[PDB]
Amino acid sequence: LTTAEYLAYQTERHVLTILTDMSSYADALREVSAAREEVPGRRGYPGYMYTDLSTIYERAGRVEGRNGSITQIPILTMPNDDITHPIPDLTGYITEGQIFVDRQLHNKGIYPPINVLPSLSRLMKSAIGEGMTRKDHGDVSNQLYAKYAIGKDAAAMKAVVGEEALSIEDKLSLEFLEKFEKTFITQGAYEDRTVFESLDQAWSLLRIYPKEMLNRISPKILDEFYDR
Amino acid sequence: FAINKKAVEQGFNVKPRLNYNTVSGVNGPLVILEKVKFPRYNEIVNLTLPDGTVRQGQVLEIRGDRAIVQVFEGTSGIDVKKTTVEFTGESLRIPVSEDMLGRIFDGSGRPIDNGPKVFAEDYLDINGSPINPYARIYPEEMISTGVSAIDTMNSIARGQKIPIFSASGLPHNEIAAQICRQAGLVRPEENFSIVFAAMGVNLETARFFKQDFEENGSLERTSLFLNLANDPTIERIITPRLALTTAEYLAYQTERHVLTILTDMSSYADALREVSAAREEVPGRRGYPGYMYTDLSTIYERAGRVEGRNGSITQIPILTMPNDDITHPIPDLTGYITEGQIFVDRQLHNKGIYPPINVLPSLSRLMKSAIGEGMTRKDHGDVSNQLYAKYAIGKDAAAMKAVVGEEALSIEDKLSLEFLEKFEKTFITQGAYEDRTVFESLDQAWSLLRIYPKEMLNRISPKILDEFYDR
Amino acid sequence: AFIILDEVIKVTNRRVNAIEHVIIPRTENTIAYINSELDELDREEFYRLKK
Amino acid sequence: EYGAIYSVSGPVVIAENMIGCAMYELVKVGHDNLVGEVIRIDGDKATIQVYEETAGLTVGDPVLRTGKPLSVELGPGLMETIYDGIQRPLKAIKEESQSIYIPRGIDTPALDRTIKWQFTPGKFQVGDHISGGDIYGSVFENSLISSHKILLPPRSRGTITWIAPAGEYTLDEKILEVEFDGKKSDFTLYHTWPVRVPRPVTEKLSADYPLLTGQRVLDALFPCVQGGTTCIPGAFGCGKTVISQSLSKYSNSDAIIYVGCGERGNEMAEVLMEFPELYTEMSGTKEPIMKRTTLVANTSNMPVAAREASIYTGITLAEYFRDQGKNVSMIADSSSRWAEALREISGRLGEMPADQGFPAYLGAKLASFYERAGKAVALGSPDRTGSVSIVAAVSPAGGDFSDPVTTATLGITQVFWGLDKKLAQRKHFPSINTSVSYSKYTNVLNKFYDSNYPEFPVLRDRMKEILSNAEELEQVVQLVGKSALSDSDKITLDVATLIKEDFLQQNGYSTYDAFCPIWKTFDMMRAFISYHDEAQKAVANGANWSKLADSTGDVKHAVSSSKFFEPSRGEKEVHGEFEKLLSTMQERFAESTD
Repeated sequence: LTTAEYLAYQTERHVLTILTDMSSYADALREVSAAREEVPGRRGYPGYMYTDLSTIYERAGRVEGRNGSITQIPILTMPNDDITHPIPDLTGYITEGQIFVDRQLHNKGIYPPINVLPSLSRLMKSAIGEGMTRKDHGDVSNQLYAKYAIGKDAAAMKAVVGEEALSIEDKLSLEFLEKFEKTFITQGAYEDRTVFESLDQAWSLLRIYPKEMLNRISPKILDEFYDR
Repeated sequence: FAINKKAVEQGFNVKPRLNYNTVSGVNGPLVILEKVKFPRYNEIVNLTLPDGTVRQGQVLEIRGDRAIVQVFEGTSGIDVKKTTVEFTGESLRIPVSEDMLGRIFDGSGRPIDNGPKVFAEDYLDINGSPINPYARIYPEEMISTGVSAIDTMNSIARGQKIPIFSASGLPHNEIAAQICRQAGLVRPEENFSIVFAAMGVNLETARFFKQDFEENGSLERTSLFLNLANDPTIERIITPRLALTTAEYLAYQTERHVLTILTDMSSYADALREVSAAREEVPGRRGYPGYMYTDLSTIYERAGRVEGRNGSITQIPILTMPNDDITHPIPDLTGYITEGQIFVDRQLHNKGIYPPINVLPSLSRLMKSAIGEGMTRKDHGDVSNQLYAKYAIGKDAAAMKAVVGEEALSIEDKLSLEFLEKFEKTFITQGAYEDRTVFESLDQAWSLLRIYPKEMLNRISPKILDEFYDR
Repeated sequence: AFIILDEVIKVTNRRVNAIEHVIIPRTENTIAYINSELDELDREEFYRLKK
Repeated sequence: EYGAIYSVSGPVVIAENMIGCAMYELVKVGHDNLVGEVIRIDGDKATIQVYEETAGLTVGDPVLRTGKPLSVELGPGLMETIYDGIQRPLKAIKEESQSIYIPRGIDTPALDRTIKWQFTPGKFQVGDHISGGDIYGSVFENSLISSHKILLPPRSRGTITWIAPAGEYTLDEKILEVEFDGKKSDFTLYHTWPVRVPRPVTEKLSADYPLLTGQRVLDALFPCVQGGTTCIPGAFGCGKTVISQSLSKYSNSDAIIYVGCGERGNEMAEVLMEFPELYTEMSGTKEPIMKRTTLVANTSNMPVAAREASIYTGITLAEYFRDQGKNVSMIADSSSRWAEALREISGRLGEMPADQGFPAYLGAKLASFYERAGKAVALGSPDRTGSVSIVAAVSPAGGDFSDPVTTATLGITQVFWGLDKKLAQRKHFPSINTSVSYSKYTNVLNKFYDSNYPEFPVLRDRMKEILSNAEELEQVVQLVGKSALSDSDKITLDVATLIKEDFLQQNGYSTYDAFCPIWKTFDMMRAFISYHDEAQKAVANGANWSKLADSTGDVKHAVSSSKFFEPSRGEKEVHGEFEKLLSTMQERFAESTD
């Protein structure tokens, strides 16, 4: 972080740091302060780990005096695939949202196995928008998230009841979820797509639904784009 | 009559009072004197800060020539050079006189009604000795709460201990105020009194209590011990002892049928966990001290009628389950010590039902000794069971209505469905200022029962059916 | 009507049997396991505080 | 008089050879004069908390006493500024050093001593007797607040001797001399007050005036009275990120002080940009809202001992502003982070947690902090009247309510606005759960309601009953299916869905939806409940709701679209439009009912 700060704030060049496996760092931090006999924190970790991780993370952002930038992409490792563990809990408390990775998707041979349901990026609303990007970016994402949640819950309920208790919404949502998981998220390791191509794919996926159940989208964008 | 000799013997004997200046360390809410002489566990002290301010405290521990005082009003501003510590020479005592009624007392018992001093008729140790079990008897008669859903179905026999469970955001305080306002005996009063001690309450609730008890005349039958939320916790744990002691004095030395309420115990549990953390006792289950059973028993079990004296006593502690689970230690222990419970459902409150009480989980174990002849009418015990059974049936009938339509339901099912709604909307639903006698509630219950055909009310005895079903 | 009623009652009865004989045991065993783990954690926490 | 350092560990420092210190003195430790305050005393050694970074210190360093607990400076110039957890201006520091870092040990006056303020003498004259909290002059500060009163600090009285006349003064020239046993009394335009001691006040009162948050769900089902507490989960998408802005823009708050306890750090920059250019239109389109709002920003990295006191600083400032007879409304940012800081301090000291790692006095401290809210009458001669309305914002700790901080807050807080996972998952931005949230000011607000709108209580109760019935029916409908349902059941279900998707939902970004006045909410509520009761009456007398729905579709669409009537057009013509819509609904049902 010191090297990154020097380069970004005293050479005027954008930076992107990638530091891996904060879990090992936290474990080593626990090992120390265990040789001591300090009042142990939750699950034995030191109480001041929050302050330590805040110190580590805060070195980021931008300053008006300079014109360089610094971006952090730390990598975590939940011990038992549980987000309630102190390490990920504090990390979420500090950083601005996180990108989740799921075991189920990998089991189903889907790459990149990213689970959108628990992921978010707080700065998205400020960055996206007209001029910066296509205007529909700020609402198609919400619509897709809602449809994904609906499909997931419908499948979960059907698993115990079955098709008989399914309305049109559930039937549409199951197939939409299947298509989304198997076409949108999945992509090759060396395959890349601009924002606009992804938007077009998203509209192609959404066009399955009738024009009237896309309530979460504004009428203007719906009329402009869903038409064709 | 010879009590005068004892009063004078220990009365007219003044004794000096020490004064120390040897403050020799401090640790948070504690204070550590150094060279005390013949200390005494559980004394009372009066600190004097260098600014002239005055506070209080109560020792906790004593080593060889050492004391550990804890200050009520925090510890900020003290010093190890100029503070002077004055001992008292005897444990905490309360001024007791017949004329408490009407006045309002703070947590520690200093009047806060802008009135004169107590003019004590005597002094007492706050935590008196336990009652001798061999000198105790059973409840017998009933107490009129005035609440339809309580008196009719959960009558309270004098000498009982019935807590009232409730959730966080529920109007339990209003129900308690209404109960305290409408209490009284039954005449098929010169003998009734109430003690209403509140611990850990907002300012708005305290002001509302005071203003309501003022203009409704109930004040001169009560003696409140208010304790706001921002006051010292030690005073909080103290307050219920004061209330119980004064109530016991009244009941068992003036022969008055008295009723006591507490309005909270969760905050008492918090104040209790706070203590034993000043000490180094490791936390118990859920962080609570393990030994809460003993002290809670001490609080509760100073109740019930007594053999010789004509007085009596009754308690209605009010709990607050944290997350609406009975598995929490506080409600578990309270149910273990007390008889039956009174619930307060959230859903009913959502539907605007006041008092939002659900009767299915409610229970009173001493009902059978409460109702009867003379003490009340003869048809109470049967209508109670009948209404309970029909409400239970109506709930499930409403449940099945959505799955099997309405026609497939038996005639019984339709009648029960109608009766359920009528009962909820009329019987339980009672105005904040609507006072009803037991007789009126019984008549309304009969009116509701009249929905069913006379034959079908199986659980009711034929005699009562013949006698009252008419009209 | 006879055929429709027969098939409907067969389906519902088998569904009820499946629920009773599968779901409830599966969930209550998990309930017991979760209770055991949450009881386990406090033990070591208390040991550490005692230390 | 100085004390030598004797042991160092993280921020905790153990000085020694320091007797005569109080419990919370301020000690300027280190050759650089870092600021700290004592915690524990035993013999001569005295544990010292440090409000900065302790690196490079060596034993034998000097330690100096001050003898006065932590306090903040009060006076003109507070408004339209920004501070850290210890009241250090940030514009001044950067301007002075031209650096992007906060040099350690840097000290600057909390209020610029250079500016000259115009002063108008009050109504007192030589020889008069004066008491603490009495006004003796007013000073113009901004066009948005032109009556920054001057108060004689409490715990001070006597007979005035000399008074300064009108003119221009910077806040250092003494302008008052009070006679007493000693004439030491000399008062400038500013004074100071210890934070941890609640400020004195003549008496408290009962709050009986609503606050208009401009959001239908809150302002309709769980109203927030003026001078009352609150709790609001933070999710960045449950509207909370913008409810503060709406409150600042619309609610009649003569002054507000946003407080950021544990902000992430970039959101700080975002909000800091946003505030300077948010406009309020009240007696002129006064562009700078910052003219009516200070700000106490504390990120994670600042020392924990600063985070644990930021909220105390904020509440003390709000109380001072209340003293002048205004209507302040403070808003915290994360009580959970503050509790975490308290836990960290307790762990550092060597205490013994008893509530899943937290100390035991956490509840007592939270109660003390909350207890300073509420309307009250000032302590002065002119008989002022103020009000303080703190709006805390607890943060979910994973589990919904298992955390003890939420339990403690619920134990005292009056109004609670829970969070719903399901609605958030469905982008229903206002995610207030209408099953757990509650508000205890409904009982009292009827006094104001009947004076202007008698129908709120019964109508609101009817709506809540409708929603509860709909949800309980939904509980069972899934396990079977909506086949064996009466007409009334379908009516209730569809009405509940319509209300939930039209009444409750609202986006804080469209002009017609930004702020919903009370009258508009009242009329739109009347529309829905009247529609429901008319449908119930029509079906009860015998009819098939399936056929009726075909005709009703038109009026159903009408009521669903009614919300799009933007306010700020007539404020009364809208009411006439709603009345016409209601009459036409009655007519259409009557004719179609044929």
